[PDB]
Amino acid sequence: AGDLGNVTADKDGVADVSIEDSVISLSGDHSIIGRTLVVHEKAGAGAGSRLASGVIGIAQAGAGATKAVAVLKGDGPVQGIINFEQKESNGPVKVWGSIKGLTEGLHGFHVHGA
Repeated sequence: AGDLGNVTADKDGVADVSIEDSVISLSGDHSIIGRTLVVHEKAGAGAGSRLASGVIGIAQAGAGATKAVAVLKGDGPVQGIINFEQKESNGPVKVWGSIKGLTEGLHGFHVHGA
């Protein structure tokens, strides 16, 4: 699991994220909690990108529900906060937040090692 497509940074270097994914889970036996979220700092499909990254940490939530947060840190100004929420065990996961400092355009976005 873990592919989250690409995010799009604007001319200000801000990528607002709003995704739902049902391949990843915050629960069950293959949870992404504790995995590292990564964003390519190079725009587009080219090899040799540096990465901004952060570990997906548990946040207090409810009952069968789970919330998690990754604080992304990269080079120079790249930084962001990405939230994950899952209402029921092995249900769809909502992924949302924002990343700043990015070059304008498409950036690969995915959970590593999941």
